[PDB]
Amino acid sequence: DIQMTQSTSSLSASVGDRVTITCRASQDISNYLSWYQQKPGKAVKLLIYYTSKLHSGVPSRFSGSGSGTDYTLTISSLQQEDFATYFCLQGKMLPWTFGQGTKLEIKRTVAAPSVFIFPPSDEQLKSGTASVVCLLNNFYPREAKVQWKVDNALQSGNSQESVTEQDSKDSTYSLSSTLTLSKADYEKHKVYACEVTHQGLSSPVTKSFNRG
Amino acid sequence: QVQLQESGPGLVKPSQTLSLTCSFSGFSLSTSGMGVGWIRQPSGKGLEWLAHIWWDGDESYNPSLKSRLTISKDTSKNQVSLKITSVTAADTAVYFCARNRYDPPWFVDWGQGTLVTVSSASTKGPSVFPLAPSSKSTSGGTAALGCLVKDYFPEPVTVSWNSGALTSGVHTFPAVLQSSGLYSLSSVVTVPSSSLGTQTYICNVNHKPSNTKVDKRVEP
Repeated sequence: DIQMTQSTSSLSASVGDRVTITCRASQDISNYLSWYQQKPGKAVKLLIYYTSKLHSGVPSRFSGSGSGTDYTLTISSLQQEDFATYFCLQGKMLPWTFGQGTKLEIKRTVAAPSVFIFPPSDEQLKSGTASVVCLLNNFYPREAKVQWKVDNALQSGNSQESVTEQDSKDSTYSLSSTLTLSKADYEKHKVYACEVTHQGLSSPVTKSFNRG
Repeated sequence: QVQLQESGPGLVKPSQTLSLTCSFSGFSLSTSGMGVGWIRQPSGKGLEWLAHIWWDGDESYNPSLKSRLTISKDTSKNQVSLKITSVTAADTAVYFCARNRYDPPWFVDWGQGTLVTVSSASTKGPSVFPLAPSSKSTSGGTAALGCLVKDYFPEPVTVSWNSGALTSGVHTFPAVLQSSGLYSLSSVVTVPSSSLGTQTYICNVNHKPSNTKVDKRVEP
């Protein structure tokens, strides 16, 4: 059974950078190796086959090298559309096996998020539940801190976060945070605030609303 | 030119048999050297090869799924099927089909995949609520609005804006599993504040597993 390994789990690289992604086989695979690109929400694409042969329609910046056990996928000058998870596959012996994948992120300039707060809709309140939504729009890097404050009291355990995959157009991320509490608990308080901490902000930004 | 599309039941109970189909065009599986394979990907994990079938009917299987896989083909219907017996939560994944010509396989074309959730939990449609744009978002700037798609099972839910006419500035967030065992997600869009206003914004929600459809008008 041939074991395939990719030493880099994930990395960030700037547009124009030379990117090297390695693959190691547990035994000689006699150049029977192919490289695949998995972009978020898109079908997997073949880039390179038989170690170095370029698949039709793939740009020349993608190249493959190697022999025996050690193989490398090179991106000569990284483009913003190149963010994806890259997988190697051996075809030397059954069962066919893949490397664990290398997730490549586009490193771009720091961008502060645009913050928006959404009160629970009147339609939702009619069901005994209240969801307060905080949106962090188009920011970089991915790391962001969201703190929920209810009547100046910091909340814990009653919120859930979701982050989008890197944006194809501007290389940013977006974040949605939902504060969950009963309608009875929602009517007890007045001030609902979302506090955002991010590298792009000189000081944390707070977005709030008054229930009435 | 070549197109491949996977189809499945979406939700299967533990111990039952999972049936998957790969429907294709642009090539024939009767062409000498042709083959079709099945690959799966559990959430946040890598790719795992499952099975393969050649034009001559020769079958190949991954021994990690020992005695549970059956790959078959119907060349006259341009279809390849995969049957997985005695499924468990460990079989919850996106299932992909891919094609190749000659040995070893260079998987030249792949389908978009089909999500399979292995659970005893019942199907439930979501409630859809508007995320109304604020009275003071940015006067003569940018305003944000959206829809909350709450309390559904299983994944996925389809979300579009103005029947696909609005794509720019849209962010449909990956679903979060709540403590109730039901999913919840938000889909947002940033638009100019001057159009709030004069342009209609409708989120089109379609939860195919339950056939629950909701189109919500989002107004200030």
